Amino acid sequence: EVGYDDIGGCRKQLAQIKEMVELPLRHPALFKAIGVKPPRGILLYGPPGTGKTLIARAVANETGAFFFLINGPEIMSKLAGESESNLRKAFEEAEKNAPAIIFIDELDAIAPKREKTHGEVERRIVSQLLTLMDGLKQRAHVIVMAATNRPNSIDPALRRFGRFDREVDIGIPDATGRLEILQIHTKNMKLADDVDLEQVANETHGHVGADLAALCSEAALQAIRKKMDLIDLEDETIDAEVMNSLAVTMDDFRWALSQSNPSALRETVVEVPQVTWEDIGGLEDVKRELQELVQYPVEHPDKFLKFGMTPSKGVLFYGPPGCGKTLLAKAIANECQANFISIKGPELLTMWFGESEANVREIFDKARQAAPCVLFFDELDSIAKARGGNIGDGGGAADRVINQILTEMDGMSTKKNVFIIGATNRPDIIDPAILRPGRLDQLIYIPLPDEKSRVAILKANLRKSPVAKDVDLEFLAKMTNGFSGADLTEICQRACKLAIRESIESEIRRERQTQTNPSAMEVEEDDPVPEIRRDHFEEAMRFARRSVSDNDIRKYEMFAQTLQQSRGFGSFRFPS
Amino acid sequence: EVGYDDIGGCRKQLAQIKEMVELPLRHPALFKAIGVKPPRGILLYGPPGTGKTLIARAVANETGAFFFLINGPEIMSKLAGESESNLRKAFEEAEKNAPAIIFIDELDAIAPKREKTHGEVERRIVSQLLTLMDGLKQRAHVIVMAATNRPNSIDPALRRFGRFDREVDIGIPDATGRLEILQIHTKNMKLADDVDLEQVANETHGHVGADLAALCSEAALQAIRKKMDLIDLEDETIDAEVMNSLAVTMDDFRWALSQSNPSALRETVVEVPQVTWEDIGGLEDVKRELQELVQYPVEHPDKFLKFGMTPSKGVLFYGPPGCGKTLLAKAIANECQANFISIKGPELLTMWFGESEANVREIFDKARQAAPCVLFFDELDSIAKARGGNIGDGGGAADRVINQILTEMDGMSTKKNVFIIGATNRPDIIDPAILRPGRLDQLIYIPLPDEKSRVAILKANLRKSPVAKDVDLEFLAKMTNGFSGADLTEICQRACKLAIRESIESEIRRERERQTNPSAMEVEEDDPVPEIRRDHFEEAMRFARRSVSDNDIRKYEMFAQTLQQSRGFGSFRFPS
Amino acid sequence: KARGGNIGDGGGAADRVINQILTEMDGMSTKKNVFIIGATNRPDIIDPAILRPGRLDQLIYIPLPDEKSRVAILKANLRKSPVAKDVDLEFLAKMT
Ligand SMILES: Cc1cc(OCc2nnc(SC3CCCC3)n2-c2cccnc2)ccc1-c1ccc(S(C)(=O)=O)cc1
Ligand SMILES: Cc1cc(OCc2nnc(SC3CCCC3)n2-c2cccnc2)ccc1-c1ccc(S(C)(=O)=O)cc1
Ligand SMILES: Cc1cc(OCc2nnc(SC3CCCC3)n2-c2cccnc2)ccc1-c1ccc(S(C)(=O)=O)cc1
Ligand SMILES: Nc1ncnc2c1ncn2[C@@H]1O[C@H](COP(=O)(O)OP(=O)(O)O)[C@@H](O)[C@H]1O
Ligand SMILES: Nc1ncnc2c1ncn2[C@@H]1O[C@H](COP(=O)(O)OP(=O)(O)O)[C@@H](O)[C@H]1O
Repeated sequence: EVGYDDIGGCRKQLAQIKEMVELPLRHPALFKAIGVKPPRGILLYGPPGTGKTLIARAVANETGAFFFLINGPEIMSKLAGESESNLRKAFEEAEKNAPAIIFIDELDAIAPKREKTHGEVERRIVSQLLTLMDGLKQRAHVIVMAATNRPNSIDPALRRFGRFDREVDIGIPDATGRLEILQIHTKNMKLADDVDLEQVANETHGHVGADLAALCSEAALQAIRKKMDLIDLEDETIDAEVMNSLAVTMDDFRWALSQSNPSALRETVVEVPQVTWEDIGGLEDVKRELQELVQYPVEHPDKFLKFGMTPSKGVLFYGPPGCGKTLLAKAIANECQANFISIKGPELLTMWFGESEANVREIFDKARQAAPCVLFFDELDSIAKARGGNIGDGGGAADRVINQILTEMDGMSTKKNVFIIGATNRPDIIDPAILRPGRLDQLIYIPLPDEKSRVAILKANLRKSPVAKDVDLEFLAKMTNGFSGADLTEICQRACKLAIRESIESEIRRERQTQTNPSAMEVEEDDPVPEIRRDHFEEAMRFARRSVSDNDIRKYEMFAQTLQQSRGFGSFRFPS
Repeated sequence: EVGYDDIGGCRKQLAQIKEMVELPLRHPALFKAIGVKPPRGILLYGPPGTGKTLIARAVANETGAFFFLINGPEIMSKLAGESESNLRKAFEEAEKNAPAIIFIDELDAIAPKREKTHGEVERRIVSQLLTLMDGLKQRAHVIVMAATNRPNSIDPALRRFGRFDREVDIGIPDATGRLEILQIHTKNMKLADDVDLEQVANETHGHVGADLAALCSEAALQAIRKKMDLIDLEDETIDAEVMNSLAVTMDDFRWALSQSNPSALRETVVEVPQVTWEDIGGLEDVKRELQELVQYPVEHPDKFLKFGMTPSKGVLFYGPPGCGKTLLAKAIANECQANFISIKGPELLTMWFGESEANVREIFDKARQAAPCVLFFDELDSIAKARGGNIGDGGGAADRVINQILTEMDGMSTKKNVFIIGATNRPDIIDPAILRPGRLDQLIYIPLPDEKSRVAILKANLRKSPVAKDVDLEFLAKMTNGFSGADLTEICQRACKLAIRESIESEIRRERERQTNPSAMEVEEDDPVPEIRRDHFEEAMRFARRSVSDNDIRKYEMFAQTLQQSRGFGSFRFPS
Repeated sequence: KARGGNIGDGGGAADRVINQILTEMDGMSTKKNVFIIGATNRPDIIDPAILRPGRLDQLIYIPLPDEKSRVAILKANLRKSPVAKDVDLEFLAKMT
């Protein structure tokens, strides 16, 4: 049957559910001699196709509890006045086979009322379901798990104490989980040796477990269409050996990925960033300060408690564009192995234009659920720029979105895990309230990368590309007196583009030469340009440009010295 | 019966449906020995009258599957409490004749609930239909195909995994498909020799298959009214030979086209542009750069992958009005043979004035479905001009529509096929965020056409018109020192207008001459002006004008040198 | 501050929230128990109607802490933290 092996994604909420349900189910007799209330209901919510029903079935099988599935529309499709009988009989039958697990798939259909509550019979169904759910006499060990797309879609009374008192957001699987899902979905098709499922997994961003299964099936169907159809040898049952002779090639998977259309790309991603400190070449003072502020409270919470100091839970990065603030935030999140949530400027601008700031509440709740997390508000000054910056609106710096963010931060800190990081290229226009204590008070300045930092940035950008050892990278980094990280990335991309164009043009001509003059003996000399050379980099650097002018760096230096530690205490000595 | 031949339009989604359904139906026994999930449901959506039901019937006939048609209002018109019986019996009967295809025409009536979900019984019908659709036990091979005007009109739960997991947008047929539809609809009327169905097809923009059939029927009725009525010889059954003696003339088709009123002209067009590089006389550097950016990633994706470089998926054309940016985008789309979607400025202004930016999401989804596609945002600076440009609003360059476009682009790139092209005549006022990496960063400048380019533009404009060889075109192009493409088009149009007026006036007088003085022998000398002559072009050029002043060209030159590649690296050499 | 402060909106100091607060205060006093305390770092921009009799009329100015006040503030902030007796707090307060 289905078990933990079938449950893919390694998303680490299956472990939480296990810890939740073993003792109530794995050790049911224990609770008989101990006075404790187990989890009467667990609300699994997330994007559709994430395997919530699969997870519930696997838990039921691995714990031995009698699994009962109450399909939402199955009862809803039944005639009014007798569907209530179906729900009551389902609970009674689950009660009989104690311990039992009752799974309500698509719970947002039985009790969708969000206090709007249209209709008459559906109100009866929701109220009777409430009576049954609250009617659990704590006898036996029936655990009621329900599936819902979002927590707010179901009736709020279902979310109350004793009905569904604890919720788990399965969420979209990540690259590691996408790879494991691909492995589980590719185990009987005799996958080819060339295909590794790693490149596909990385390119598979935005898919869900159902999406991964559909992509694998589409690749298999492409393989079946490409071969074994030309022969057209078919019978009632295709020969096992004949079908096994085919191997799903990388090309088939690539085409399937091109024909994927993932079912929820837009959904926000809660993922441990893969970026590491290696990608950023320097910022040692900044790196150490970030390590302090974030890592120290958790690695050594006892020492923070000993001195009675509450660590700051907000940091605001300020600096010129393209210097690596987003990368620095990702790296700091990676070092602590905490989930990273990034709120770019377009999202804030959308909330501001639409006059919908309640999304800030939802974003903060999501960050709270995925703890430990690093809630990063990238380019937080976007709203101020949108309203102006030199003259702007007649009013002050306060705006709806920033006010909601401040309210959530003030109401935050309770969680002890969410850490707010803010990045802004225009510190002058940022609202001052953002910098007050209890908010993003720790201001960190990210300067233009140094020569060593520039070398590291070039190496990180060119790690994947084949770069000839002849081209000296230290010389190029030193040559770039004030290039930003974005400028270095542009130079590397232009060099790669030049190399790609030259290689394409050359092999194309070489193919004409064989077509025009068919050689008697075929002897390919391989690639005329196998790796990026000095001339490519020289031509690319010919177009190198400094995006960040020295005047805006001067303004940042002004603000930095606008956070000046006075000029009279530098020699402070105690009287002794 | 009906087959692929009957299915007209050559819109290339019938091929996709075929690839979808042969093996599940053409080779049903194969899936019995192989563990794979076929397509349980396919959602065909598009404008009404596009032949979705015809396509489903043709697929059922050509694959041998038992076709079952569940009309939307047929079940909806039945009494409440027994319509559910009709749906259940339809599925059972389709189950009996495995393999079978169940077609639900007008699905937006059985399950129209978009979470508004008015009424009581319709909720029962939608829920029971959901139970049946999700109740397919993967046994047998019943495939449920449904028709709907738009994907969002049907209940979202119908769009979920396992109910309708894959969708095909049949869309409006194109000129090639309009011609093929005309051929299929004109095969038993004994079409006349003069009528070719090619001119009618080109002039038939905006019609659907039903519209084409109606136009053909109207032309046939006009032919029947013009002749065979004067004789008035009628009986119980018109003689076949007498009716065959008539031939549908071009005039009848022209009148019918005048009396067409196509049923969805406004619907957005997804069509491979017919424009070619020949229409544009030059821009060789621009042509090669566009070829690189668009064509190279697809023609040689392997070489792009080898160097680990992700090609830019956005290009922003900037230049004076009338220089051919829209034509260049169409030509680049044509070379890659990818669908072209054009979003002109009026659409953006409508979305901005109406405060409805969710249309951007719909536009991007449509572009994603029609892959490979070139999503072109023509005259993207319209919103900035509407808000000002010299002083403008108090706020910055950010606006609702551009912000939504940025959000969609940031959430884009997943598809790997949609390519965004932006054209703007006012690069100074364009939002800077549009040019950031991951957006339309590749800025391409389209200058005023050169002498050779001007010659090519004149030839393209005058290709259709009869132009006498006496009028030298190179001299005219060289004479026009700074005329834009629009100016050259205006000159050609004015010359054609002068020729048309002269021809009309002359033949009109000549007809008086034959009415005033009836000649004894009729001998028409043909047309007094059969082709455009030197004098017509001289008179037209007399009114030639330069629309684009040199000051706005100076501003464009400023911006171009405002993207200056520095002034110190031009001699960069590596140390050796 | 949100509406401005130097130029602000074209209208006066009256705003919806302050007007509602004034209406509630005018309709208050019946309870005999609720006491309204208002804190503002920009007294110049505060609406004058707030200071009329029956409203927050008793204006109290909180000045920067004195040397003794600074010593007390330092002691309160450092009460929980383990502070060595060697570090003199009065000297630090006076130094600031
Ligand atoms: C002991 C303590 C821990 C704490 O929390 C620690 C923590 N855990 N997970 C996280 S989050 C995760 C880590 C990486 C990403 C984010 N954190 C945390 C807390 C603050 C800042 N960054 C992280 C808070 C406050 C206290 C205390 C300090 C003084 C006193 S007394 C009365 O003066 O003696 C009483 C209580
Ligand atoms: C190989 C690849 C192909 C691609 O896509 C190609 C593509 N197909 N259809 C289209 S669209 C159609 C074409 C005409 C109209 C539009 N495209 C496409 C892509 C980009 C720009 N224009 C077209 C993306 C990215 C990659 C890669 C690059 C580096 C690495 S690594 C880990 O550093 O080794 C991994 C993956
Ligand atoms: C006697 C009286 C008490 C009062 O209320 C007292 C009170 N109790 N709880 C509270 S509240 C709580 C205390 C701490 C937090 C808040 N208060 C109170 C009242 C005012 C200000 N602060 C507190 C009002 C008004 C009067 C009177 C004065 C003169 C006359 S005559 C006709 O000229 O002879 C008649 C009636
Ligand atoms: N991590 C996973 N491992 C194996 N199958 C998965 C996984 N995630 C999703 N699936 C697939 O998703 C299909 C249906 O999704 P489901 O489990 O019902 O979630 P939901 O009810 O939210 O749509 C399942 O048949 C299963 O094959
Ligand atoms: N490409 C085509 N080839 C032949 N007939 C077509 C075509 N497109 C539309 N039609 C006509 O459209 C008529 C009805 O349209 P239909 O197939 O039912 O689509 P829909 O259900 O979306 O309205 C059909 O009777 C058919 O004659």
